[PDB]
This record gives sequence, structure tokens and C-alpha cells, in this order.
Amino acid sequence: SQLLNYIDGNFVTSASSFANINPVNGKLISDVFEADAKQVNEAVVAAQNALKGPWGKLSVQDRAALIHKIADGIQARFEEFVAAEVADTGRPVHQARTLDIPRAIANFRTFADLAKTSHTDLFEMSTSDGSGALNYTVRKPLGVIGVISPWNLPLLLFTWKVAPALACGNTVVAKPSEESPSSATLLAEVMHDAGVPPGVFNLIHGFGKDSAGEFLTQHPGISALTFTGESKTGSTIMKAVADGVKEVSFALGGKNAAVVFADADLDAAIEGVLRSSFTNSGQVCLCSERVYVHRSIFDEFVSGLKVEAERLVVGYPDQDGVNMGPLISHGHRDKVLSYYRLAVDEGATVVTGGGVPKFNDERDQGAYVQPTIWTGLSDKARCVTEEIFGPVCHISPFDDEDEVINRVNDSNYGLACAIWTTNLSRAHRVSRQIHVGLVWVNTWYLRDLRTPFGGVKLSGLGREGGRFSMDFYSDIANICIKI
Amino acid sequence: SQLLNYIDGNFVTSASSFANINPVNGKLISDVFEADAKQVNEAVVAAQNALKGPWGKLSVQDRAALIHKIADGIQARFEEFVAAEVADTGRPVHQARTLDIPRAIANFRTFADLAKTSHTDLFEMSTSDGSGALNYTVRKPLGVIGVISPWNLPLLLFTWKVAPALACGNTVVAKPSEESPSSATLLAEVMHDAGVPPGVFNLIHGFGKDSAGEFLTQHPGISALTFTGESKTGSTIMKAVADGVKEVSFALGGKNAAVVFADADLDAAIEGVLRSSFTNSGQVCLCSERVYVHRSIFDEFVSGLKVEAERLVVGYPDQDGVNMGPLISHGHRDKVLSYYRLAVDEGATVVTGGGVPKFNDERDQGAYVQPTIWTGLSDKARCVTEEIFGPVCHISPFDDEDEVINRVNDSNYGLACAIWTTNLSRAHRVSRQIHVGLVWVNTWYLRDLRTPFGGVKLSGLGREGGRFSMDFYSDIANICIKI
Amino acid sequence: SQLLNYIDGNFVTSASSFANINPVNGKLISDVFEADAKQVNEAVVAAQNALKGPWGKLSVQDRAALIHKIADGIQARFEEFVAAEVADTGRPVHQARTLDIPRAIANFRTFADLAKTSHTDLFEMSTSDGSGALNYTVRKPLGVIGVISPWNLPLLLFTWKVAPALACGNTVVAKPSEESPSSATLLAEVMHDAGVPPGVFNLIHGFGKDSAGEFLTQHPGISALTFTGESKTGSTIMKAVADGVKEVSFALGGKNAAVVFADADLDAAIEGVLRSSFTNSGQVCLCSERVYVHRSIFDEFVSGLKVEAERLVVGYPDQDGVNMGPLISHGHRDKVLSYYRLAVDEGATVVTGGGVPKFNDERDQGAYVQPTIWTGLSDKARCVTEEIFGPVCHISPFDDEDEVINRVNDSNYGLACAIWTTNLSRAHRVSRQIHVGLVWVNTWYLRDLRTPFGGVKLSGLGREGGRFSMDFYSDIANICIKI
Amino acid sequence: SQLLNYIDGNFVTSASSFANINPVNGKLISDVFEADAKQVNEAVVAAQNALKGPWGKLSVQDRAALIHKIADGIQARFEEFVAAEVADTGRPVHQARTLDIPRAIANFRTFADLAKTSHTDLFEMSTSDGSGALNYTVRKPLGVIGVISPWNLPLLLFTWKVAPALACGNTVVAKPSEESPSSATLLAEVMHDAGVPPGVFNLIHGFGKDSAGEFLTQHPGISALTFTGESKTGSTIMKAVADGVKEVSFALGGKNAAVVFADADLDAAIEGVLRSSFTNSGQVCLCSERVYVHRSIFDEFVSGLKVEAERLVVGYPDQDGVNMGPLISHGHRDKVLSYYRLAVDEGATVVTGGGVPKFNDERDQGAYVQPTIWTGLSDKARCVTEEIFGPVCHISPFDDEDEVINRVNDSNYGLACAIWTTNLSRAHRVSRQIHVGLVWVNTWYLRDLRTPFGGVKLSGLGREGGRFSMDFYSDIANICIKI
Ligand SMILES: NC(=O)c1ccc[n+]([C@@H]2O[C@H](COP(=O)([O-])OP(=O)(O)OC[C@H]3O[C@@H](n4cnc5c(N)ncnc54)[C@H](O)[C@@H]3O)[C@@H](O)[C@H]2O)c1
Ligand SMILES: NC(=O)c1ccc[n+]([C@@H]2O[C@H](COP(=O)([O-])OP(=O)(O)OC[C@H]3O[C@@H](n4cnc5c(N)ncnc54)[C@H](O)[C@@H]3O)[C@@H](O)[C@H]2O)c1
Ligand code: NA
Ligand code: NA
Ligand code: NA
Ligand code: NA
Repeated sequence: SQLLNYIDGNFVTSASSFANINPVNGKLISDVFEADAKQVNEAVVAAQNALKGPWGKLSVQDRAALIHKIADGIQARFEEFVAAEVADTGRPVHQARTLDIPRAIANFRTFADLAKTSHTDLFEMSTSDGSGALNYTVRKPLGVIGVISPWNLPLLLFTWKVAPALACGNTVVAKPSEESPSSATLLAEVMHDAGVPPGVFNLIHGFGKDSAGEFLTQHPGISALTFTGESKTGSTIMKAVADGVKEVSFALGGKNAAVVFADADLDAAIEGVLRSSFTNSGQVCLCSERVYVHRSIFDEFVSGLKVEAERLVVGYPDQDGVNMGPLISHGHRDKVLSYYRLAVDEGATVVTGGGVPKFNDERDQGAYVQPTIWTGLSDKARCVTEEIFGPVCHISPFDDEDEVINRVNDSNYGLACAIWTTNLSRAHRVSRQIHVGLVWVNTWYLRDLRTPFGGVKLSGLGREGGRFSMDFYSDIANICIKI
Repeated sequence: SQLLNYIDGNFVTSASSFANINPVNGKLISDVFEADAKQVNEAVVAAQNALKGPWGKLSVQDRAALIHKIADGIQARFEEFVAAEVADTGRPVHQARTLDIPRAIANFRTFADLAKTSHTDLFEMSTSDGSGALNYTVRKPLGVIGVISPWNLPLLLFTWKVAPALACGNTVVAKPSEESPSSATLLAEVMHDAGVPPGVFNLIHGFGKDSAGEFLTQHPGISALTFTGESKTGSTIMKAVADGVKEVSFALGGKNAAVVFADADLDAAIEGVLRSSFTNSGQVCLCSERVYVHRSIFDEFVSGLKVEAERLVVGYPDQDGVNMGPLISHGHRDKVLSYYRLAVDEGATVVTGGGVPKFNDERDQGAYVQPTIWTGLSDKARCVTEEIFGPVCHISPFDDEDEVINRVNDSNYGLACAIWTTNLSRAHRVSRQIHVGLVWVNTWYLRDLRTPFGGVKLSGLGREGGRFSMDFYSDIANICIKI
Repeated sequence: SQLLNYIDGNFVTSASSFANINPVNGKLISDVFEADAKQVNEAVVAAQNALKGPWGKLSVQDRAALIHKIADGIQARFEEFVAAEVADTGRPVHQARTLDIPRAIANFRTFADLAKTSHTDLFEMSTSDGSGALNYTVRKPLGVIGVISPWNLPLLLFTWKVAPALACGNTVVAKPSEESPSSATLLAEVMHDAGVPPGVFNLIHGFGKDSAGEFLTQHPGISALTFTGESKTGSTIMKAVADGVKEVSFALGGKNAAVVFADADLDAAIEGVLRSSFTNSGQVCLCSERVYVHRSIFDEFVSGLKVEAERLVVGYPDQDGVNMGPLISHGHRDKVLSYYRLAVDEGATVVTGGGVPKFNDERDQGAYVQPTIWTGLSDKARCVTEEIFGPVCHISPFDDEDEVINRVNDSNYGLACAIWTTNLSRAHRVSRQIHVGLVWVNTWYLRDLRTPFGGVKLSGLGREGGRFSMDFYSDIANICIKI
Repeated sequence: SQLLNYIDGNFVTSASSFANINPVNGKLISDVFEADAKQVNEAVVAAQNALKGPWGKLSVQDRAALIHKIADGIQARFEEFVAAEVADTGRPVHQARTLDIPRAIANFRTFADLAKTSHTDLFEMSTSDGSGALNYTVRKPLGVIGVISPWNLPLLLFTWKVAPALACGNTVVAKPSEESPSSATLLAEVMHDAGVPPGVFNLIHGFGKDSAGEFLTQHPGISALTFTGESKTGSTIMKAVADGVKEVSFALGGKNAAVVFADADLDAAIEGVLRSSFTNSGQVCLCSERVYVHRSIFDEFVSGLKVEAERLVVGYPDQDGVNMGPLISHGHRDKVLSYYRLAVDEGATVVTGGGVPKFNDERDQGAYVQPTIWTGLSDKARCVTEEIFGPVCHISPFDDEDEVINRVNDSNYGLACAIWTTNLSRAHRVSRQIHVGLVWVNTWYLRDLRTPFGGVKLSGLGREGGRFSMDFYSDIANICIKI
């Protein structure tokens, strides 16, 4: 497999290539061409010029129709996209088929629709002379949108940025994670085949520092940088665009808590925390890595979770009852195992897992680890405060509602929280006091694309979703007419 | 010993003080106590703690009432605030009485009212199990808001940030410009007398770099930094808060154009541009420093403007027919004069002004300059492209509509633009093509506080006003209930 | 006392007066002049004219300021207003003090504030010639608003229509209930002293059919009729305005259910149903005249309610621990007692009440009845289906959730419903299935003036509240500009 | 050809039929089965029942997809729908191809989209106990929607109601005009083939009084009646549904003015008024039957319009350059010619037209009239005040802006107005002062489906379009949770 850049309507190679590796078995999947600074410049310039071409002349309705055409194109090649996400990342085929690909299609359709229905504001005012004035606002394309995405839900998170950028009439230069370049490259093929004018969508491959990613962030030709990834990367990028005062939108790390109250439906909470800790092998930004369970049900909760975690099937993405694939890469597994060791050093009881499974086949050359549960750590332990991004959670008892609220909030992160309780008052009273951008009550990772999405503190800045994306990806202009 | 900080409900001095100078005569007005890093920390911590006191417990209705009381407090001491603004800035008394103070009061009233009327969103969704789920959003206080403000419209711009900050339930640490500290200090006394709880509003005085401004910018305890000032400073601030990923809102420099078409009302356009160029002695972010006039009316427009400029009275804030006061400081005057010289060097024709008036009295010790009109520079001249922020404008002829639109847009700034034309189609067709956040047609500086306000490119990041402020100064949380 | 009409800025008498009876003791409170057709027309013509006077020239900010002055004016004669409502209706003094009057003031203040903050819409569209078009909307005064109101919460319900009517720049012709004309007459005094331009607010006294009410409804000079009263009266008025195609807003009768599930907090539910049943002696449209209680807790619930019910103090508005006053009138008691009998004939067990109290003083000349609880009736019984509007409820057991939902919904009415449960899923699942405009969970008659308020089926049409009022009381116009 | 009813998923005949006539030549097109009261009852009951079946269980997204399939089905049989509208009404083929059928399709697509993107409101409130409460609103299906539509733009106006009705989850019983039943019947075929569940959409054929229309209007099983037609018919229907207090939405007659100011683009205005007067042979509710032209250009405008009118091709729907077809029916022509006579009797000068064209072929048995222009009548003449709904306009001079605004507003109707001017201030100043629901400047009949559409005074009640439809075709319910 060879993955090229896509710049100004053409697929192009580069003077440097890097390997895409399958985490299931450590084998080479494809060669990826790393865009250099010159090619990043070429992509931004094409994007700037495309804003002045046919793309810029399309009516909102025609633009939306084209975007639905893009979505049709992905649907027409549904299984090729499934194969690509799975190859790159080792995610179970079931997850790619039911969540990943359909959601990436839903991203384009939802924002295309929003573009058609969205409107702006009219403000009347009085004036001295008594003839009055009108102020009206309009949404216009912001310009060239730089998109930089992570490896954990490659096409879903890529299209979550690209869909609204295009729906708002911008042009795009997007850099997917070096770990997961395939589905973004296939999407470039879909764009090309759907007749998207050259320069409107540009795909550049590579790394961050001193590579495609950094060059993009440094280019004076962009109008905004939207980013999803680690918090420290977010800070680095915010500094990079500071001189250009570029618009910025960041969804970043988390150290998410799940709270199980005594009045929770216990089997449901056990199933839910099992899903929220170990889905995608713990590699979702929304995963719960800290868990608080009322003292009265703590022991029973921990026993039940141990049992369920130990029935999880870890293996091939298309294996019968598979629950978990491997981690994204050997490098990431090194980091995760290092955290496994640190937890024992910090005094943790290992309730289950804590190592890597032994398959006695090619999977042993992959990047697998065991779902892991810890107990007995203090709230200030590193393993309870730092984002690990693997299939793990620490469980701690609590006694009081105000107590557990303070403990959930005692964090430099603030992305998401999940609360389990059958009590009406408690659900609402407690949810509003959690210092995060997203709370789920009695469920996890249900997403309505209309809702505002983002985090607080180190977990981000700004919101995307529904009208928040329509506002971020547009110039909002106010036009005032004296009458 | 004149102007103190107000930290945790107490006026306090500092280790060192600095002089506040009257730009009308160069005389000492007051000594100002410069907060140190230690006092900056004390202020941020007090603001953090106030979030958890009685302020955090007020209903939105009671909070709004308390804010109207602050407004009533300013009103009760109207002339004292007038005297303070006039002293610091040399502002004509009439304009402080009619524009500055009433508008500072309106800031508090408008956002109090908005806080009471604002609501959020309810999203219903279907789920696999057929029972559904509810997503709803809430606005909560973001936390501690760091406010850094400029000297040009001291109280107006200070309250423009402080009003929505408080209306949204935040606490505040605000640093007014070293050049204009008085009206903000009086506002501290008004907050005190109205019984605003300690820690909710904190005033710190000082400079930027290596002083109170920088320190506020670097404190990990704030949740957001909203700033009005030079673009250079915006960039500097964006880098400072990057490690904390703090929310940012920037309204920065401009090099605003006025455009006068042949079908304009010529007398109204001359009067309009006179105001947009020379109001507040050209020291408003929204002033026009570039003017494009259709060739058919150019000579007449220039001759008319020269006549009206030379009828402007430059003098004392209480001088009978006074139109213009001094620049803010000798330092700013030096910069403006350096541009006056550059302009000549660049080949400009000085239509009028170009120097400093000779008063033969104490005003000669102040910081006055002449309202100035240039002609003959190219679009690439420094004086045509760099923000001067003095009472000046260059006037250039134009021939075509697409031409002038391009010349207006050919700037690294994009704050505002004024268009003069009587033609229905042209007004709306041209206005939408100008790459700014704010367009006025047949007027200038008409402000409705409900409208989105901000700029593009180097002129800013984000929007404030109406719901945009209610959103910026709030944590937006989504809460999803599985049924 | 003497109650005059207020027409074109003048208090005026008429050719006929009628008696205002105090129902505490049957004494004559005042004579009320009955507007005749000539006076009604005179009122409508003045309101029409007033639209082109100073009122119509007021900015929205000035209009809201005056409206707040109306509110200030009520606050300044607060006790006079309490006295008035109490005199007319027998309402407990505490209740008029803390609820009735403050809320009438809140009506003006809230709609004044909404008027200032409300805005409209801008829609951009592409056109064949590639130049496009703009559609914008504006709210304008609808014109002359006819207001006809009931006797149960005189000032509150009066001002609920008058406030938004005036806040939207309309003029008003208002016909208060013949039973409760006092507080409205006082308000006319407040309007006058506040300086409300003559013709802007007109008060007309009289009855419905063949009287002022009817004449108002038949007048071609009004633009809308907003009504609160009996559903049959609503249908009558609907036919009256049909030839003129007038805009209509109806809040009509109900036969509201309270539902108590087994997982309710029983003590709070007992207290809640006590209030929803007997507040204002059961003379609120929102009262629960039907109650369904889970079988498992039915007997305990009835016993608790009986006890709490028998603790209710029925006497003087000023009497010490007073809980109930009399019904509004002897005529109304005749109807209520007639139902008391009907319930017996129908098979009801009288758990408590069912007659009239005995005072051996002037009150025996009043219009008092006993708080009553029935049991043992069929869902098809008249007493359980028809609105009584007295301090009465029937309690029936239920077993299944879908069963009780069906029984609540089995009604030609559909105003409000109260649900008692501590279960999260249940609260939300059941509430959405109740076919009414207003559901309360674990409380009753909590009112936020921003929310949409109204009923379904016979209980009304349209919604008022928040933007629904801003919409109903304005002309919405769409202006389309071809560019 | 035979047109059956569609009831509960079955095409059904009836006891009696009536003839559908081609107005082009007076020939029989089809026999149409007239629904009787018994069949109307079956339809309504099927519709109530369908709300409780599969239709009522669809997610909003699945409902929207099914509605896009309905639209697809119309698209797939596009030319059959064209032929049907033309046969019924004599509409030029070009207009049916470019305007009539594409809009019918757009109606379904737009409201399907609005249904996916629409959301409701969250209101937080404080309470005495300090724990607070939530109010959230939801949109539910109103229930069974009765739709009665007119003959002028049959499928367009029919689907304008049926689309939002279904998009909002209602079931429908629809009665198209007796003059134009074909496309509605084809629409029922598309519904059937698309798999729309039985009872969801029901088509009943017949007349109004003493027929299907009247019976639908009287059935207590409907929840709303939405109507487009004559004002007097609207009044009749309003009385009919009054005992049931049914929600109603009316779009009724007009007597629309066009105004041509001295600064208009004269040739553009002549062409505009030509179109607004004679499109669909003057048979659009939005047509201009009154025209006011500035005195300075009156004679030239009138001479210009005469020439352009006499250039119109009146003939067969597929005739080479055809501009106008016949009126809908001989009955309607009888009324139109009656007004032609009356105009003469009232003292009108006939500038052109005023009779019937003579074809000397089968068209002479049709219902054609000549496009007609009058001059010289008083503002009080009946021909200038009463809706004719033919291809006619009267033209009168004016001098002053306020003068003409008053003359336009001096009507019992208030649907629309077209204004012609090149002046920015005038466009906006004059448009806001016209008492109508819709103004166009320098164009006519430009429709954005997101905009509020409707009239004032006799021209209607309520608004439809965008969120106004989403609100009208839904139950708005407020749910209040005590926390
Ligand atoms: N919605 C959310 O908040 C959300 C969602 C998913 C993942 N995340 C976070 O993403 C992280 C995991 O993804 P990741 O490991 O790929 O993050 P990674 O930050 O370290 O980098 C992600 C992307 O940024 C690029 N990049 C790295 N350094 C750069 C630089 N100096 N300049 C420009 N670009 C640079 C990378 O090439 C890659 O495309 C986790 O921390 C996770 O929590 C957040
Ligand atoms: N939010 C609500 O829906 C709400 C609230 C409170 C009370 N109500 C209803 O109010 C009713 C009690 O008040 P009511 O007894 O005064 O109703 P009442 O209908 O018989 O009359 C109310 C008003 O209508 C006038 N009126 C009567 N006949 C008229 C006619 N033919 N034409 C014009 N006007 C006429 C009356 O004079 C009075 O001003 C109850 O049915 C109750 O349900 C509704
Ligand atoms: Na890979
Ligand atoms: Na100073
Ligand atoms: Na009375
Ligand atoms: Na026909």
C-alpha cells in the first residue's frame, strides 16, 4: 500500500516516506509520503486560490448537495473504509462497521443539512434623528482551515472537523495522524471522484514537530487551526499560531471519572463502567480512568467488574466475540506498560490485568495489553491524575455526595464524566456541579451531533457541534445600515 | 498615595507607585500603586474563593439586581466619573458626559438584563433500546476572568468586559491601563458601596511586561483572559496562557478604511469621515485612517474635509467649543509625530496639520497634535498600512467597485469599514465583500450591545456582545440523560 | 368604593352601575360603571389613534423604561393593591402579599426586559442572476389588543396579558372580570400617574354577553383578542372574531390530574396534592381535581391528605393561620355545592368536607365551602370529568404506568398535570407522554415567565410566555431585498 | 380517467363522482370520487390510529429519511406530476416544470431537514429551598392535521402543508380543491409506493360546504385545521372548529399593491409589475392588483406596461412562447368578467384587455381571459378594493412617500407588497411601514422556505414557514422538574 498527499487536485509523493504498521501483528501495511514545508505551502496556497474559484461561487444549497455526494461516495465504498480503519489501528470490525464509518458519513450529512437550515440575526435600533438603523449579521467562510487530527478514531475525528469546515464554505488543509493515515487518504479519493474542485480539500501526511503538522501550524496563509489531541500539543500549537492571531479550537486530554452512587442500578453500572473504561482498548478521550463507588456497594461493584473484565475477548479485529484489539502502536504500549509498573510502585492492588496476554501466534508481535483494574491508590497518585490512554481504571470508595463531587473536580482536566443513579433529583443536582463539558447519566458516549462538545481547563478551549461549529468555521460579520 | 488596588474587599497600597499624568498639561494627577506578583496571586486566589461564597449562591435574578445596583452607583456619582475620565485622558467634558460614562452604565444594565433573559437548549434523541435520551445544556460561570484593558476609552472598554463577566456569575481580576487608572478605581469604590462580596471584583494596577499585566496573564488560577489593545500584545498574551489552555477573547488593532462612492451624500460623507478620523483625537480602534473616494468627487471631498478639519477646536476639555483633546501621553505623541514625519518622507502631500499646535500656554506641556490629512501615498506605504492611532487619515482616489474592495481588503488587519453610498444594491453587495468584522453604511460607530463585535486576521480572535459574551464568559456544559 | 372606566386618558362613569360584593361577608364593596357599546367603540378608536401618537414614536428602550415605571408605580402603592385584590376575592392577605402582587409587578418587568433583548432573523439566498437576496424579519406592534380576563387571580392574570401587549408597542383595551374589577381600576390610576399617553391603556368594566366583553370581541378595530376563562366562553369568542379573522390566544379550562407513583416521596406528595387541590380554595386553572395514586400506597395517601386537609384554616383573609378564603361569589358556590350533591348521587364516598363551614357571624353571609375529598367514583363520572373549580379532588387507585397515562389522557381537557416520583427514568418517560401543555414533577405551580404556557384540546390554543408572547403580540413581517 | 380517495392505505371509490374539467378546452379530464361524511370519519379515525402504530415509533431521523423518499418518488415521476398540474389548471408547461413541481419536492426536503435540525429550550430557575428547578420544552405531534387547499398552485400549496405536518410526526387527512385533484392523487400513489404506513396520509376528494371540506372541518377527531383560500371561507372554517377549540392556521385573500418610486429602475419595474400582475393569469394570492406609480413616471410606466402586456402570449400550455393559460374554470371566469364589467361601470379607462381572447378553435370553449390594465378609478372603487384574482391591475399616480404608504395600508387585506426603488434608505424606511406580512424590494415572489409567511388583517392568522411551521404542527410542551 502507498499513501500519497493530495494537493491542488493531484496525488503527489514526497522525498521522504515512513511506515504504517499494523498493531495486531507488527507488519508493514503501507508506505506514507511525508509532506515537506514546500508542499505544505503549496497546499495552503491552492486552498487560498480555491476560495476564489468555482467552490466560492456555489450556492449554499449546491454546496450542501456536493457534501452529501461526498458522504454517498464513502457509503459506496463502505467496506474499503472499514478495512482501512481496522488495518491502521486494530479496532474490532464490529466497531468500525457500527460506529466509526457510519458516524463519519453522519458527520458530512449533518453539517451539510445544518448549512442549509442555519440563519443569522437582525437587530433594529433607534437613532437620534429618529430614522433608525438596522444591524444584520452574516456567516461567511473563515478562509483556509488547518485540521490536525489524532489516531484514536481516525476517520470519525477527521471528518468531525472536515465536514463543518467544508459546509461553511471554507477550503481545507488536513494532516491526519502518522499512525492512521489510510481512511483520510481514501477520503481524498472520494473527494476527487465526487468532483470537489482542486484546492478545496488538501491532504498532507507526516508528523508534528519539524514535519507537516508543525509547518501547517506555522503557515501565515491559514485562518484557523482546529485540533484534537494531547493537551501539551494543544499548548504548543496555540503558541505556534499566536503571532498570526489565528482562530483556534482545541479538544484535548482528559482524566475522566465515573461515579456510581448507592442507588445506581448496579449491574447496569458495572456494564457501563466496563464499556467506558475498556472500549477501543481504553483509547477514547471519553474513557473513564478514575472511578468512584459508594462505600456501601464498593466491594460488590469491584468483584462484578473483575469478573466481566476477565471475560473480555482480546484478539483479532474480526475474531468471534472480540471486545478489544491491541493498542495503536508498540510505542504507545511502552508508555502504557510503564504506567502499569508505576501503579504497583505507587502501592496499587492489581484487581485484574496489569500485563500483556500471551497468544502464541503472530499477535505476540503486536501491541496488545490486558484490561486492568487498580484499587488502593490515593487521589494524588500519578496513576490517578495523569492520562494513561489505555484500558485501565482505578476504583476508589466514597461516602458523601459533596465529597465525591469535589474529588471528581480535583483535576487539571475537565472533559467528561459519567454518573450512575436511579434518583431523579440526584441526576440533575449532581450533573450540574461537575466541572466538565460533557456529563452522561446512566450511559456513556451517546452523541447527538447538534450538541456543544468540548472540555474545560486543560481539556480544551471553545466548543464544536451544532451551531458552535457553524460559528467557529465562519467569519461572523455585522453590517449596520443607517436609515 | 492616590490610586490603590482593591483586593478581596480592601483597598491596599503596594511596594512601589507610579505617576499618572494629565495629557492636557503634563502635570501630575496621582500616584498609582503597582501590584506585584504576590498581590496578583492574592487577587486571583480571592476571586477563586469568592466563587464559593455568597456570590456563588445568588440566583440569576438577584445577581442581575445587584449588577443594576452597581450601575445605579455609577449614576449616583456621574460627575465624579466624568472628572476622572477627563483627568486621565484629556477627553472633552461634553463627550465624557454624553458618550463615555452613560455607555459604561449601559454595559452593566444590558448584560444584567441579558443574564436574566438568556436560556439554553434541549435536544431529544432516539436510542437502540427505544427508550431515548435527553441532552440539555446549561451556562455556568467559567471561573475567574482576567481582564486587561487599554487607555483609549478607559471606563467604557473596562466595563464592556467586567459587566458580562459578572453577569455570568464569574469573579474578576482586572488590570486597567497604566495611562488611565482613575475611573476603574472609582468603580472599585462603587462595587464596595453596593455590597459586592469580597473577592468578586478585584482591581490591580500596573504595567504589562514584568508587571501586573504579565503576572495576571501567567497565573494558572484564571479561567479566561479577555483583552483589548495592540495586536502585538494579543500575540504575547496568547503565548502566555497557552500552557494553561485558557479561554481567550481578543479585540486588537486595525487599519480601517472608509469608502465614499460617487452616489454618496457628499456632505454627510465628509461629516462622517471627519468623525471617523478625528473623534477622540483619532484614538479609537474603529477610526478610519485609510479613505477611498471615487475620482469624480475626490477633489471636492478633500477640499471639504480640509475645511471642516481646520474648523476643529483643539484645546481644554472645558473650553467652549472644544472638539479634540490631547493624545494620551507624550510617549504616544512621539510615536504619532514619528509617523507624521515618515509620511512626508514617504512622499505624502500634507493637506492639513502634520504638526503640533502652538498654544502659548500650559497646553504646550501636554501631548497635543494637529488633525492631519494626507494625500499622494501608494497602497504600500507604511503610513497607509500600519496603525498610527492618531487623528489622521490618508485619502486615495479609486475608479472601480472591485478595485476598491480589493484595496480595502489588502491588509493584515480587518476590524471595521465604513461605506458611503445611496444605492440599495451597492450597499449590500459591497458590505458583504469587505473582510472585516464590522461594516457601517452611511454612518460610523453606531453600537448596539446585542450585536457580535470583533475582527478578523490581526484585528482579533472571537466575538463579544449579546449572546457571544454570554457564551464566552460561561462554561457551556452538555448533560445527557439516558431514559 | 366607586369603579370607573378609563378611556383616552379619562376616568369616566356610565349609564349603568353594578355591585361589587365582598364574598367574605356579602357586603357591598363598590359600584362599578358598565361600559356600553358606545364607550367600547370610543375605547377602541382611542387605542387605534394612540398608535400614531407619542407612544408609537418611543424607542424600544424608552418604552421599556416607561413600562418599568408602571411596575415601580405598583410597588409604590403595594398595600393598596393587596387590599384591592383581597376585598374583591377574599384571598388570604399573606397570599396576595407574597404571590399575587409581586408577580403582577414581575409580569411588567419581565416583558419590559424581553422587549429590550428580543431580536429577529436574517436569511441569505442565492438567485439566478448570481447577485442573491436578503430576507429579514421585524416585529412590529400588532395594533389594538383586546384583553378579557377571569376573576380567580385578577391582577396577576390581567397583567400577564397587558404587560407583553404594551412591551410590544401595542395599545390595549382591557375588560377585567365583573367579579374582580378593583385592582385593574387601580392599575389604570398607576398608568395615568406614570404618564402613559392617553389611549394607550383603556379599562372597560362590564360583563360578557350583551355587555362590554361581547362588544369588545365584536369590534372590527381590534387586531387580537387574548382570553383566559371557560372553554365554552373561548369557543363563543372564537366565533365572534371570525368574520374579522382576528388573532386569538386562549387559555381555557382544565380537569387536571395529579399522579402519585409508589416510589414518590409520600409526605411531599401529600403536601403537594393538598396545595394543588386547595390553593385559592381550588379556584386555579392549574389545580388538581383528579388524583391517581398507586394501589400499594392509596389508603395511606388518602388518610394523610384527609388529616392535612382537616387542619386547613378557613376564615378571614387576615385571620391568623388562615389557609382558605371563600369562593368568589354566591353564584359560584351554588354551582360548587351542586357538584357536591352530584358526587353523592354518583356513588362517591365523602372522605371530608362536602358542605359549608359554620361561623355564626358575617361570614355565614359569605361564600365559603369546605375543602372536599371524594373517592369511589368511576372515570366516567361527571364529577371526575367536568371542571368544578372548587377546593375539591377525587382520588382513584391505579396499578400500571401505561394504565394511568391512559387515564390521565382520557379527557377533552389538557392543561396541566403533576407527577410524583423519585425515579429518574420514570419522571422523564411518563412526563413526555402526558397530553397537556404543562407538566410538573415533584412540585406544582412553579412558573418561569420565559416558558411556553398553554393547553391542548379544550384547554386552549396558542402559547404565551417568553418569545411566544413576543411573537403573538407582534406583527411578524418578512422583508425581502433583491440585490 | 378516475381519481379515487386514499384512506387507511387503500384506494377507494365513493357513491358519487364529479367531473374534473380541463379549462383549456372545457373537456372532461376525469371522474373524481366524492368522499361522504362516513368516509371522512374513516380517514380521521385511521389517522388517529396510525399515530399509535409504526409511524409513531419512528425516530426523527428515520421519519425524515422516509419523507426524503416521498420527495424522491415525486422526482422519479416528475413528468407525470407536470402533466397532471397542467391538465387540471391549464398552467403553462414551462412554469409547472420550473416552479410548480420542483417546489413541491423542495417542500418535503426542506421540512424533512428542519425536522432533523430543530431543537427546543432549557430554562433553569431558582427556588426558595435553594435546590432549583429545570424547565425543558419538547415538540410532539399535534395529532391529526386537517388540510384543505386551493386550486391555484395545487401541488405546491398542498405539499406546503402536508410536508411540515408529516415532518412533525402528525398524521394527515387532506382535501384538495375540486378543480385540481390530480396531482394530490398522484401524491397518494407516491406515498403508497414509498411505504408510508396506512392511516398516516389520507386523501379525501370533494367540495366544501355540505361536502368533504365541511365534514373534515367538523370532525372532533382532528387537532388542527390549516387552510389556504378565500378570507370568507377562512371565517367559515374558524366558526366550524370553534367548539373544538382546534388550532388553526389561515393564509387568505389579498389586494396587494406594487409601488414604483421615481428612482426605480423603470424597465426593471415594468417587467416586475408585468410579472406580479399576470403570472399564473393573475391567479396567485401574491399578485399585484393595485399599482401606485410616481406622477413623474406615471405616463411612461403605463405606456410601457401596456406594450409589454399586449406582447404576452395567451394560449396552450405547451404552445411555443406561451405566457398565460386560461383561468381555472368557467365559474371563475364568470366572476372575473363580472369585475371587468364593474370596472367600466365604476368609470375606469381600459388601457388594455378587458374581455376574452377569440381563438376560433377549441380554446373558445375554455376559460381564457385577457390580461387587463385599468386607470382612472378612485381608491374607494370596488375594483380597487376587492380581490378579483384575475390577470388585472389598476394603476394610479402618487406624489409623496407617506401619501402612498397610507394608500397601500388603507385596505382590509394585508398579505404582500412589492416596492421598486434604487435608494438604500427608502427601501428600508418604506418597507417597514407597509402593513403586510411580506414585502419584496425590486423583485417579486422570491421564496425562502425558512422565512415566516402569512398575512395581517383579513389576509390570515398565524405564520407558517421555517420554525413557525415546526411550532404550528407540533404540541409545544413544558416539563418542569423540581430538583
Ligand atoms: N475530543 C477530545 O477531547 C479528544 C478526543 C480524542 C483524543 N483526544 C486526545 O488526543 C490524544 C491522543 O491522540 P494523539 O496521541 O494522536 O495526540 P498527539 O497530540 O500527541 O498528536 C496528535 C496530532 O497532532 C500532531 N502533532 C503533534 N505534535 C505537533 C506539533 N508540535 N505541531 C503540530 N502538530 C502536531 C500529530 O501528528 C497528530 O496528527 C489524547 O490525549 C486524547 O485524550 C482528545
Ligand atoms: N391558564 C388558564 O387556562 C386559566 C387560568 C385560570 C382560569 N382559567 C379559567 O377561567 C375560568 C374561570 O373564569 P371565569 O369564570 O371568569 O370564566 P368566564 O368565562 O365565564 O368569563 C371570563 C371573562 O369572559 C367574559 N365573557 C363572558 N362571556 C363573554 C362573551 N360572550 N363575550 C366576551 N366576553 C365574555 C367575562 O365577563 C369575563 O371577563 C375557568 O374556566 C378556568 O379554567 C383558565
Ligand atoms: Na498504523
Ligand atoms: Na494619565
Ligand atoms: Na367581588
Ligand atoms: Na379542473
